[PDB]
Amino acid sequence: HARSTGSYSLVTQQPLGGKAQFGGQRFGEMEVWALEAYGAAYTLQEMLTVKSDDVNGRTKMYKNIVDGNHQMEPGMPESFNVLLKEIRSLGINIELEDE
Amino acid sequence: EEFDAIKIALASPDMIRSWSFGEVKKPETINYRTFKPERDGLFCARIFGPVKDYECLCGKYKRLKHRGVICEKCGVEVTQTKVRRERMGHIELASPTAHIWFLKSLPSRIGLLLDMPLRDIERVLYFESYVVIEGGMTNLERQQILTEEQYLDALEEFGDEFDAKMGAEAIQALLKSMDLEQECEQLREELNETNSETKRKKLTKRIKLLEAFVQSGNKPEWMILTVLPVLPPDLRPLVPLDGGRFATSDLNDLYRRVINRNNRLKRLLDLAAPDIIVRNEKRMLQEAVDALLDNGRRGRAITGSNKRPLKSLADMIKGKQGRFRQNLLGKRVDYSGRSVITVGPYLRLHQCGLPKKMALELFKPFIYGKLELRGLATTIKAAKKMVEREEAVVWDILDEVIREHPVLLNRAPTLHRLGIQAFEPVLIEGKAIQLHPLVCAAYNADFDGDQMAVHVPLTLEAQLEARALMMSTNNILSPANGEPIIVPSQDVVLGLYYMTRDCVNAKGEGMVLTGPKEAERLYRSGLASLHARVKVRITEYEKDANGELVAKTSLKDTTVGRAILWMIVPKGLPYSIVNQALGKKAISKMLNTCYRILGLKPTVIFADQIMYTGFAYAARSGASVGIDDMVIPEKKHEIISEAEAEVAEIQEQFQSGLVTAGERYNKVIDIWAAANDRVSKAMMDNLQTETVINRDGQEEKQVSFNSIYMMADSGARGSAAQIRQLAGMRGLMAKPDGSIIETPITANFREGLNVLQYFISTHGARKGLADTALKTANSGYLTRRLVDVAQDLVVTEDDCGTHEGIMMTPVIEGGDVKEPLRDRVLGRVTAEDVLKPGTADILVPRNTLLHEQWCDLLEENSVDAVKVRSVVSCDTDFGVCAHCYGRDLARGHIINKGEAIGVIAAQSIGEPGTQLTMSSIQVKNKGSIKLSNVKSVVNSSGKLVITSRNTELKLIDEFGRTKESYKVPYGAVLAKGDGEQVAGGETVANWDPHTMPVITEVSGFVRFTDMIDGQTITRQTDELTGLSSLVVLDSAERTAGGKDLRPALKIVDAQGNDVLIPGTDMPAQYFLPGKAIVQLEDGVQISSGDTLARIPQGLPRVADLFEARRPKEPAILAEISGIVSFGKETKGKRRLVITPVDGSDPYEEMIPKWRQLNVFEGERVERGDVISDGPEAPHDILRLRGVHAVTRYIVNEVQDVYRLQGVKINDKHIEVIVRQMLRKATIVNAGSSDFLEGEQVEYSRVKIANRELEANGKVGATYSRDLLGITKASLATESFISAASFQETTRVLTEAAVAGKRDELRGLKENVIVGRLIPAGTGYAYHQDRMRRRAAG
Amino acid sequence: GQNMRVAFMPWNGYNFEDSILVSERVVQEDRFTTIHIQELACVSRDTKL
Amino acid sequence: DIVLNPLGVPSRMNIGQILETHLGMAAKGIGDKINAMLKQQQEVAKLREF
Amino acid sequence: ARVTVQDAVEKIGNRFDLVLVAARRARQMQVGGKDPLVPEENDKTTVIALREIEEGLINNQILDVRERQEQQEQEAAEL
Ligand SMILES: [Mg+2]
Ligand SMILES: [Zn+2]
Ligand SMILES: [Zn+2]
Repeated sequence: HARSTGSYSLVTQQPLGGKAQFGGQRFGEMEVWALEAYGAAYTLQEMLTVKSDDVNGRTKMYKNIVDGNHQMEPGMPESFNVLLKEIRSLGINIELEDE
Repeated sequence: EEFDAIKIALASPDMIRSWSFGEVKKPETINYRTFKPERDGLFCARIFGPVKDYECLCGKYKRLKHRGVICEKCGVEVTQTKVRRERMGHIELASPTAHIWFLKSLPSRIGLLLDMPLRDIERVLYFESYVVIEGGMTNLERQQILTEEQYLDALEEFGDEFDAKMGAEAIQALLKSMDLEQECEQLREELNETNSETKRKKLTKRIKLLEAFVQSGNKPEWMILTVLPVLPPDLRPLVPLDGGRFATSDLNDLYRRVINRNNRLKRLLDLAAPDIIVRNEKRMLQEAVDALLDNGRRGRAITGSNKRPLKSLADMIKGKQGRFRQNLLGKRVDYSGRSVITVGPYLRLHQCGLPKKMALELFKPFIYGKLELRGLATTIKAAKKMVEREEAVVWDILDEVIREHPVLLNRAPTLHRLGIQAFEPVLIEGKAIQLHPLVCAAYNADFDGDQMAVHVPLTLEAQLEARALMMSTNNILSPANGEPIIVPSQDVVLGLYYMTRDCVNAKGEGMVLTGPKEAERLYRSGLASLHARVKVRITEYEKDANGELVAKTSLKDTTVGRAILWMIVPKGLPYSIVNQALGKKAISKMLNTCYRILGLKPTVIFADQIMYTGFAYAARSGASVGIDDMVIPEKKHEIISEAEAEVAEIQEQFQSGLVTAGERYNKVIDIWAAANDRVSKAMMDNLQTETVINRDGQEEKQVSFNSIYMMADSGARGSAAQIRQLAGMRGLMAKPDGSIIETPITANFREGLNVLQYFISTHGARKGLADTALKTANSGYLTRRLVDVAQDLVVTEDDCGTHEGIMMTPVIEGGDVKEPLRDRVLGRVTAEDVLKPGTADILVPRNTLLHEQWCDLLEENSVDAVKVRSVVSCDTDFGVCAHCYGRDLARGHIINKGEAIGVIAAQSIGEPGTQLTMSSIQVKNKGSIKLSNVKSVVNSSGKLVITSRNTELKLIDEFGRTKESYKVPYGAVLAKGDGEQVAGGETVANWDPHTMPVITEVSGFVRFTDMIDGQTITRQTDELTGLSSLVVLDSAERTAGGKDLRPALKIVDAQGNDVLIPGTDMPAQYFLPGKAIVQLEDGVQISSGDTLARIPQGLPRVADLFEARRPKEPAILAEISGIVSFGKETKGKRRLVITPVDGSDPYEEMIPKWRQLNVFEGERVERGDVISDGPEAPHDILRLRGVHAVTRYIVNEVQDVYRLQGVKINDKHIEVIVRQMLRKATIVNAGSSDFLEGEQVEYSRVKIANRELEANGKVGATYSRDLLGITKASLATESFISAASFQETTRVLTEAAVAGKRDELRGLKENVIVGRLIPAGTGYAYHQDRMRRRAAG
Repeated sequence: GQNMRVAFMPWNGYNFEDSILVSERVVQEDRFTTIHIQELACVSRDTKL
Repeated sequence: DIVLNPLGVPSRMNIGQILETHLGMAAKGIGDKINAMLKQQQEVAKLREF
Repeated sequence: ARVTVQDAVEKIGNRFDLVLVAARRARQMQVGGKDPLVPEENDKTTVIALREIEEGLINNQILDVRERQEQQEQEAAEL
């Protein structure tokens, strides 16, 4: 089997693994850190925002690749502000340094 | 964009109010039927927002006509949606609750603030009774429980001046009451009067702590909660399923619990209810809070009907299932594929298969855009239907689009970089991926049901990286070590090894060839033997002149195969290259040499042609195996009859009631071993040259065609052990104990096994297999903990202008050279002018790139030590200089700034670490002898014997290199004195196994002194011989009566005096240790060289070396110099009264006296000298010695452990990872900063670059170095982000927020977690743009 | 399983590592060719309309 | 019918497969005899004998 | 130019910088749709980007000069 993007979850909203249900393969820290050793800082951020956590990144990227310009707009992973609201229910001041 | 830093402080209730958009009051979520929001519940749409955009619930006001309008019909604002992710609610509580992580975390940050203990406040707040909210009279204390019957005494005594009642409000008011300032300045004012001992340092602790809160800006009131936000709906969703079943996050549970308890408390407080229930409701509210905060830490976890406990917020950040490890660092991929793999034997290097089905699936946007461009599919309905119908043009245009369109390839596990590469597609209708066989090794991939995975460079930076960096053609060397990765797999090597062969038997001996053309005409016609040394002509070339080829021809009586091969050679080399039988070592060195002189492109086409040719004729060469390729030796029955008679004798011996078993049993195994090793001889003799094939003569024998020795000779598969286990005995076999069975495998695979031999093999199989399957985690942890440390290094000055640094000496030990100093020197700068063994023959003016002209010039010289301005010794602050690093390996030249590494180290070290877990002094050969720093003696017999444990023997060659290295028992018995010369292959020491002799070079009377029955000793007859003396037990067996005092049978003369050691004024008696059993009685006299006493007889260490855990049991090296003496007398272990010359004596350490010592009770050591027989803590080295010696010690030990396993890494890695250990600077003095404050050694250099300069001569303080580990350095970091990613995220978050941390997002993981660029790689140009900007204003 | 001819050789990289090579004729017999019964279904349920 | 790589049998040590092979070759040895006896349609006596 | 990415680096000196230059150059051809310099020879614009790089025709300074001057001339056409 070989397939494409599939479904997303609910509580974290992240894409799928398993070919029959159109899975992408999960990675350990090993495999992103090989990319760090490599130097593809672009491709690293591509694998930090767009495909799993971020939205403006993936859709900006998608609009752009069909415009022919393959440009990068970084934003923020949802993971981050989630972290903040989680540690903020704990009653600690934590907040976004929104652009 | 631009940033420096920002401030943080605690959450105001005013802040949660401001942030929030409306109070939530209810736990209610939706209707039972109309699945729609509830007013003032958790999903309050009027607070958090609506579902649609710029519309009210009735839909009056819409679409930016009515922008800031609230539809008064429903009171619903006309506002947009991305804030739904933002908008929070809040909750106002009945009574104050506190944050657990300001409470339950270690040093509490609230209890440490007050410094009043915990359990006091617990019972204040479990309300053991009334409790001093405020001991208005300090007569009463706050935090002081007052019972219902004792309170009345506080009451009618003072009445007014105390507050002693219940609740958190006690602590609220406390935090609000206390004032940090004037304590601080007062403690200072009386610090100046007498800056006291421990008293003042805790004054000072407080003073700085106080002022830290002061000037940092902090508000410990907000340690306490009054307002509680409400996480938005879609941060905790509640959705249906197909079958009507609903699905939620567990948080809603706890939200409902808290709101319900709070509202019930609002009820109970309106009724003035009996406040026992208000206490219970307060405990319950705080519990539900703390479970929202941390549920399964307190007590028994909360579980559903499932009986499984329910995940909290914290776990959604923490460990695996948090954001970080699972799905922020590591994603699922769009446009990917994976499936089973097979071989491409006719691939070129850049190629790869692509079943066009998945080609199409991944590239549908390109082909759709292109069907619209041509316009055949005028719309996407048309393009999609046309592409479901698979037009003929979809194929040609798939090829069009895929042409020059790289794609990635990924196999699990991705150990190092080269497990993932980028090839060019080759479109096929074969469902199996084809793969260029030579990169089976980088993938560690072999075709037994494997699947690879695939990834798509869409963007052009990614496409071009794939083609320039991941490409198959930019990656030809491991950066672990500069070896080629193009090894013949196992077949082209077998091929070539067959071709360029030189028999004697076939035909065509000694005619002539003008060249390899009629060699191919002949051999393709079927006339010559490929393997026959026959006279030919050659015409090689050479570039002797300045890159100018030099033609010549000659003749060489060489094989048909070398001849025919030689034309492939690209006309720059000699023929001696091909003039042997092409071992794979030669092939390594072939493409080496090829690459070296030629540059590269020949080596490319060359290697392609060699893969091509060896595969071709190796299919024409034929290769197989037969039953008679293993043997039926002629002597099979006779060996059996002999073994039969032998075991019959063994039986009869057993019958006697003599050899009983162990002698018999061991005897039996040894004879089986020898018998079938003779079988092994018989059989390997009965194959290899048994083919007597005459040719023009009587007879001649020649290597027969077995194919097993041939596949054993090239390096394809097999080796002498394989062939014995097929041929001879399969050695011995250890059952799971680790002991060794004494009745072996006798037979082999051809002859036939026994059931239990097999079954014994299953054990070792299973043990090794469980080791294999269960150490990928071990490397997992070591690698990933090391990487999470990863920061960089950047250069700033051409040369720091500084002086020497590190020494270079090669790594030859145990065997041969393992890193030529020729290589170690390569690319580095000299510390200094360096000479030759012809001395005062300087060759560098203190600093030169020593490229191989120099390293070869100095390989020519036998110069044997040179120094290097080290990157460590580079004294440029906040960076290094380039010469000190020396050469960029990729450039092959002195390095340029900005590119830096260290996961490279991780891959290089971890990737091999997967499987690679699974008396005497001799000289071998001639030469001088250079052994020292040993106390030894010419023993009674007249040869050398060690009397200082330190020495390890080495077998030195005539040039000077260590050939072998082995260890030597103290007090042994040699037959060689060091500084002699011997024939190798000699037992230099014939030692007694049990006796460790106690020889007395003195001749004096013995008499029982210092030693008395049942105190220091027992006296316990040597039973076998029968004579005895005082009998020294071991450490634990003797009673503690005289375990505090050393037993010493003493030598005397007729006078009783100390028979001094001959030649000195030192007395001679022996503090006898355990087993030191003297046999002859009191009053007896001993002689010269006479024994008073006879003394009878992994990867885990990798974990230990890297984690910096302390070494463990035994005694250690002299901590400090000066006279050293013995201490407290054996409460288990005796102590060591050190008495440094001018330093401080009081240090004394428990030592096993059972583990015998080196320095006596009144002998002096120098610091860093062994006390005993055992290791030392490396922290002793860093604290005692400097940095070079310690780091040298560690890197020594660790690469010994690896080098043991047949291992190789450029050890640059192992030192850079140790620079990343810790840079904690423990201040020595005070005056500028605190006395021993952990500071940046960087900022330390800064202050001393400010104060010690004419600002002062000195006002401040000096500083030291530190260690303590890698993981805590990971923790101990500027950022908390990279620190708050990994395990125990919780405590890290606590300690992060308590400072109100505001990391500046410069490190790797820091900018990573928000997905913005970091200093190098793709972001390198922009970062250095910012650098030049910082230089340019 | 089935009984048929074998010869042990390398061959042009087609039995490189553990792989198998085979004549065309064995599938003219279909003697390894074989079957997989699979399943498919239709629940027809109550609809409000 | 098929070609196999003997690259691994020493390192696999499955020599029973080898023995399997020989004892199978001999068995087609008898099956072909009976085949020829079939197409040649032997007399009852010879069928009995063989 | 097709199978290896060396000589384009021997001109410039880096893969990162070569890769980024080839990208910057080919953005001006995938979407800008103006003409190459090295002949086309039926290759996607990867090949021509790297060839234009290899012959000594394209680098970041050159692209800076071209975009700069053609932007100044546009600014002068506007006024
Ligand atoms: Mg495999
Ligand atoms: Zn409305
Ligand atoms: Zn330097």
